[PDB]
Amino acid sequence: SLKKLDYHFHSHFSADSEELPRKHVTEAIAHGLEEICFTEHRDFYFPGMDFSLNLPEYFQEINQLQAEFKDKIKIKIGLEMGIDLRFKSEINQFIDSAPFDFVIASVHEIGDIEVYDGTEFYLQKTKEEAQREYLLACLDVVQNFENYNSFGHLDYVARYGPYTDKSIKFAENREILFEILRALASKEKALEINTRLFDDPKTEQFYSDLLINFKRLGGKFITLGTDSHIAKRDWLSIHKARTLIKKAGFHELATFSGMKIDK
Ligand SMILES: [Zn+2]
Ligand SMILES: [Zn+2]
Ligand SMILES: [Zn+2]
Repeated sequence: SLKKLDYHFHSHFSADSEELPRKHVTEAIAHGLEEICFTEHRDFYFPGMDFSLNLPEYFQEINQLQAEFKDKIKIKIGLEMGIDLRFKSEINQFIDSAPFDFVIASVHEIGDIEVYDGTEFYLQKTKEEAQREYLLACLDVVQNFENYNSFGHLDYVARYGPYTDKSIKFAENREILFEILRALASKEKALEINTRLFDDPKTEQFYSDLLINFKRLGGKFITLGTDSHIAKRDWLSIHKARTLIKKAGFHELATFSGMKIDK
């Protein structure tokens, strides 16, 4: 069976969450999770809003929780790193500055335009064009950046936009997704299954296709996370994602210590 875990979530150390770190831990324990990894935001030069991370306070707090809850759950100290290749040196210096257990590489902005509801990003742009641009940026990251463990939310672009149906389809993006998935597999990176939109069957379909094609292209490593910014989680969405990962033929989820996969 897949280990019960959450490898993508945010607490008050992230600029867009107010959650108490301890509440994530107690919720995790209450739902039988064996392991969790905090993955707070750092995004360099993010447009319109600071996404900085106080490393001394973050590490001190999670280290305290690790000790407090040692007998009950395994806690890892990770990072969701927004990638922009213009800032590669700053990004690598940041990752290498503290003993992170796990790093997610994510695309949150492209060309100083945030990928979010209401921004320039979706304005006078078809959904298909927004998807094309988003995935091109993801490929750019996978081809040119190495200092991470798992690739975050490939469906991020489907969270937003003026469209009534914001869903992303694998087939409409096949060529670029094959390139991304083949490169992740070749470089021994994990694919994140992100449950944020899993209450929508169209999200399940997209990730089903991602999983099947990743495996066909040599993919081995899968991480699972909620992107929850509060402790209270949608547990049905987590169950759906786990069921899907199993159906696709993956028998384990990847966990990391000091940015090295646990074996
Ligand atoms: Zn956030
Ligand atoms: Zn993200
Ligand atoms: Zn996140």
